[PDB]
Amino acid sequence: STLIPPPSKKQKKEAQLPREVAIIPKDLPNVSIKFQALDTGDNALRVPGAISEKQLEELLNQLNGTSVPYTFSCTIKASDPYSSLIKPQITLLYTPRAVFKVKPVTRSSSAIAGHGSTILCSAFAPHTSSRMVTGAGDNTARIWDCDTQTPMHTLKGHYNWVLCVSWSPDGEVIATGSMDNTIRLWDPKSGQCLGDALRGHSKWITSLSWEPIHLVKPGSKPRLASSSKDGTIKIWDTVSRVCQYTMSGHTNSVSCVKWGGQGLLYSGSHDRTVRVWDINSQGRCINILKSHAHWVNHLSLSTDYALRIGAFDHTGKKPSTPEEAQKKALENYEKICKKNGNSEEMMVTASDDYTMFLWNPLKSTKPIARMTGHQKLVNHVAFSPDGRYIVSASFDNSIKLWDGRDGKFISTFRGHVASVYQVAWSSDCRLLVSCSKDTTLKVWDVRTRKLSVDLPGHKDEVYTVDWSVDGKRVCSGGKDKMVRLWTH
Amino acid sequence: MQLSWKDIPTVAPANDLLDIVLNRTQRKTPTVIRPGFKITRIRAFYMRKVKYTGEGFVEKFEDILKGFPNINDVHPFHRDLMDTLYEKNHYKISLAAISRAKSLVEQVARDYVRLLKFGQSLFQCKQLKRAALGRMATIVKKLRDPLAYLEQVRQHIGRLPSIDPNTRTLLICGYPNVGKSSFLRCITKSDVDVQPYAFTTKSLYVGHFDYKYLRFQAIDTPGILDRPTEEMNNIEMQSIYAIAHLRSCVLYFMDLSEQCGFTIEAQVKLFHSIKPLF
Amino acid sequence: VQPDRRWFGNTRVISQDALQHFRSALGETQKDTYQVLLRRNKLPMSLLEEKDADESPKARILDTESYADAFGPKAQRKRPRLAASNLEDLVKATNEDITKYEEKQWTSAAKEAIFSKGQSK
Amino acid sequence: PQNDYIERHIKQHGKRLDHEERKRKREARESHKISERAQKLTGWKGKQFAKKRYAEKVSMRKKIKAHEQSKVKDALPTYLLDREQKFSVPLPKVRGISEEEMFKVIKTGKSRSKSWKRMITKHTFVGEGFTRRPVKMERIIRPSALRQKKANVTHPELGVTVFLPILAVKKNPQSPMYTQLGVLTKGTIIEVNVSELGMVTAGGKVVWGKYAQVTNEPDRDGCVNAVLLV
RNA sequence: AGAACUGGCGAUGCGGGAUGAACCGAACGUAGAGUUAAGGUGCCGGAAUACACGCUCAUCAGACACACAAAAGGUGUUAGUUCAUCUAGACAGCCGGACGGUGGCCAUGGAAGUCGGAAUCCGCUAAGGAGUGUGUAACAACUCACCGGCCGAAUGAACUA
RNA sequence: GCAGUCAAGCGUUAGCGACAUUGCUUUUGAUUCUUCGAUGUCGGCUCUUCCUAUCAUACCGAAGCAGAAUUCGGUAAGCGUUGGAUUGUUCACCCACUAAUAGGGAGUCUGGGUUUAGACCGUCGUGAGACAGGUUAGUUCCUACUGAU
Ligand SMILES: [Mg+2]
Repeated sequence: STLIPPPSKKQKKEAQLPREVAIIPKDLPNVSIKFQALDTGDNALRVPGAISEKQLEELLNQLNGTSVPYTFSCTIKASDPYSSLIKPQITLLYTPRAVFKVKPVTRSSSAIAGHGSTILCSAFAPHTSSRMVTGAGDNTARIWDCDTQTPMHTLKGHYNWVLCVSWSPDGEVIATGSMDNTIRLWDPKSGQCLGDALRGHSKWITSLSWEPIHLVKPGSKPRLASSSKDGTIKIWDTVSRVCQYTMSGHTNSVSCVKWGGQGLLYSGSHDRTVRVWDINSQGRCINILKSHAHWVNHLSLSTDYALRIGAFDHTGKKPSTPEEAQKKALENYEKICKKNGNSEEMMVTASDDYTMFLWNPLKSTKPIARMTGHQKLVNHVAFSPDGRYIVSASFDNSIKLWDGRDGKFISTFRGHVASVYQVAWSSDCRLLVSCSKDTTLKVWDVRTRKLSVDLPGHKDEVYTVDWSVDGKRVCSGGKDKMVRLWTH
Repeated sequence: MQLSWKDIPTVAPANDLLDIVLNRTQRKTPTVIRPGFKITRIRAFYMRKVKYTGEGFVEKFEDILKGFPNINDVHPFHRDLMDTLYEKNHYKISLAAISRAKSLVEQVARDYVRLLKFGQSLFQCKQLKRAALGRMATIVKKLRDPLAYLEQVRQHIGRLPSIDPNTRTLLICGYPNVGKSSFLRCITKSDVDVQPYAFTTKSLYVGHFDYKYLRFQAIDTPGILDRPTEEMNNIEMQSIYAIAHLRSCVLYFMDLSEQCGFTIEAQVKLFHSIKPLF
Repeated sequence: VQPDRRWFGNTRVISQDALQHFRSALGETQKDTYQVLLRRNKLPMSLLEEKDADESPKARILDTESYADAFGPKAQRKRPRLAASNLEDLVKATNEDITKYEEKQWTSAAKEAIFSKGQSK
Repeated sequence: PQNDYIERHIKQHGKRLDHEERKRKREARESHKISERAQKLTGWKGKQFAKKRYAEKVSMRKKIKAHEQSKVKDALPTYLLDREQKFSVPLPKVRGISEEEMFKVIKTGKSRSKSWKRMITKHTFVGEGFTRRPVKMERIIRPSALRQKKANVTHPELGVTVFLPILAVKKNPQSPMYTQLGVLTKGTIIEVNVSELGMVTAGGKVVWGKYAQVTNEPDRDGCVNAVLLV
């Protein structure tokens, strides 16, 4: 056990001597200050003293007649995010705080002796985090009651590995793509395959993309899009299980596909090509992007997170009728999508060649920015739920953060010692949890880009992790054949 | 150099080259050593053999590197032609890999020579020499694919045309099967196939003819199809690059007849869109 | 060698918290000529090193296309990749490349043997 | 110059009359020539010919087996697929290197009668703290050429070898005075900077150093090989 | 490396082993007769260029302290084991069929089977490969995988000495 | 080499193991400016003799060999394989010309040096004394061949 060099006699003498105090009640300095919304709104000039931050925050409330708390920052070289006011004209800025705060996950929990196989995938349910499902090498998928940390009915029916599993955004039907050729449907309480499995696929399923609720009309169930090594994406009707059309534009395996809020299915493929297929176009490609040196390994969008919740916000209150649920999904999608006034769902594509590309599929095919600061392939790239921050995981043992819109580099984490696998985003964007080839789980504080806490315990090869929608609990899984839960 | 670098020594594949080097080392060096010989003499013999093998490998690699046309900065037209023909990036990467292998061989030979001068028993020196040879073979072993690709491109590069764009030239271009190949054959004392299909002269054949007591060279190319500047083949890319880089006007041909069954509107639109080349 | 709870046992484990302090010290450490080192501490410099020097070297193009497919009888490169999207920009690129190229555009007694240094082992 | 036209010329003159017949006759005679050479190609050549023939036969057998099998007819995440992959020491009772010429004697002085000098002819690692003393004190001499700092390390897991700096030597059997001397002496257990692998023990305390045993003989080889004791 | 144990030289003549201080035999006085161990019986070299069953072509075979470059390889030879073909015509030799959807699907100026690649179907039979090769811009042109017309009695494949 | 992988065959018949095979094995012809304690007498002149694992000449052969010219497998020792250069060691590198200026053993006039000459500088020791270096001084017809009576 290495020891940090102990403080010398000089350090002891310095520590023994008292120093300044933080009461700061007297002689508050006054300097001119300006207010300007972080995104677009430029403005409320004042020259106040070194007053408490709460007073400054409440000052802007009456200006806009909102009563809502707003996150505050200034000088956006300085990069400054009484203590802040004593550093020196400071140009202050504001943005919504999203008062709902997800408490940091620090405490571990006992393991569950469920399916005896390496874990492959896992995802939290949108309606409530109390239920969770994990995929593993075993052909059978199992749901878990997070409250009691116990398994649920076993999804018997598959004869090969369940590559991908995830709840539908409405939570009505779970999809569990099988390795061999098929995807099966399981409602939360069926305990058995719901009808005949979706078959007729030449190769294994790579990823699944549910139809967003905000686009789903009342009554009709959401469509289920699938991707596979065959290089084609089939659109499946959850009710009739029939395929309306299949697109084979991709000449190689489709790495992943995301059902955008505008009805466009942004997908990447091993052919180093990105094709924006759209359901509304009767299964036709509207535009094609080709800028990656290597193939595309992952895809993500700013509004993708809002799709997976299916109007089930952090409160977890289930809607009454499909129409009001769709309306609440649409309003939330507009809120997240219309961050910069207009609805613009930014897209980012992960390139294995130590590079990532920022894309705006709704506009010209010229890339917005070429995010390129990694040393190894970026395994996973995901937009922040807020949308202003972008993070990526790579095999180079580091996690890099980038600006959501301008592409400017922000910071890089180096806590992980081995290859970093997929990561998860907190419901409030305040904390990011990442898992790596190393047998450790870590969470990073976005507020200052510092290591918050370490969560070891897994035997080895923690392949994937997810964050609950409400943020109460965080699940994990790895090759140890043991599911472990984490909570504040 | 320029103008038909065919003089490259057409290196044999990796296995053949390694076998040749080993045979040369065995033949050009003494073989019969005995334990009773003085340790100094045995060590000197082993060091001499190792140094000879290393020097042979280094000389081979250096000759291979030098013989190549030095694509970098050679010429924009020649650079683009080579990039189209052999995918410049791959060729540069293969040459860099060869240079790295040569450097590794040099380092291994130096390290083994430094270590070899301390072994006491004859068996120790023999084992050190065997390890050095195995290291050299392993370094050479991974070079099979780049060496084969370089041999293929050399077989193709040697027969490539040789013309200087800076000189006075006039070229012939147009739609394929317009009779352009026949026009090239007739205008200059050159032999080219005149078969009636749209890819008769796949390669950029060079023709030479004299007028006004001055030599005037010419080139050939099948031309360009619709080709909206997104989907172009290597042959058509070579023609586009040649037209862009080359000197004074290239003759644009048009088959105003039933043959070349593209509407004359398409022929007009082709040159209208290619206008920036003018 | 005797079996025991010895080697196959952990002996060099570093502390997780100390890594951040070591990284900060390495980033902030500075020295002058008047300051000299006597004992360089043994620490995992590999983890501390490799700071945010974002350069992202060139892609591994060979992985997408092998040497054999690039050229040869089994060619799989009928069309160039990343070629110019338009003729005008290609013409401009060729023009400026040509201009740059134009911008770039028996022997005396050999060396004396006295220069045997700093050769001469 | 003049690209692949040679094919054109062949097409315009068409496979000279005797060429096809001569080629067929040579191909027919190939088996007889190979059989005759099986008796020719004497010492230093017959061995190579036999090795090549054996390799060709093995390749043919393996290709025939593959064709016959074809004629009949560890789960990983979605992102790792399509990508490249009782405490006794592994080598107990190592060879008993004796106290012998390995301590090579170097004759000192103009008149070689008071050598008193011993030289270690075995690979040794020292590091930064070598600091050669005055020449008069060189009772034991470890040559620089025979000093190695990075030794190959491997484990029966993923078969990945990575060169890592040598940290120290803890226990050399057979008179561990060699341990005090830092000699490799295959069979020794040495510490290696395993920070590259980044394996983490229970409790979140990442490990970056483990003791490994030298597998190969650095005396008879220019490389050092060791296996992690995990 | 080391232990106990047996024999010879040590201290040793004699026949043979070209010769070898460690090999085979062998109980050392002077002579004669006859029989042998070891080596042999073409000459030096005293004894059959004796009988009988087979092998050995060797560019320096073979007669070599038997020790290892020694594992296979030879369309080199002699002899043997197992599995199938069979007069419901044994192997090999001359002649024809080798189809139809089809020019499969995606890659696309050309991949009609033989530059890329997933399975390789069904209809069809004595039999047909979305193809084994030779060669073509594109089929096209020719062969066998497999079958039949003539033959005409044993044949093919893997191993052992 | 280590640790595997496929497994022609042998297996107590669970293990071995021929050939292949993965990780050590600055991807942009960048420059590492690297050349790391050889304790030993050998080194270089001329001429002859022997081998081929042969550089030229000679023989023929396989090549994107169209020629010039070039890459290489094999037969072949018949005849050739030259000249300057360092020393602040020449355990070796440079370039005149040729078609090439091939690699060794069988040691055999000349120069370093292998040894007591005499001395010196520094090392080491209370000193004789000898060196981690080093310089100066040096001395070592018997038989067989070629001609003749
Ligand atoms: Mg034509």
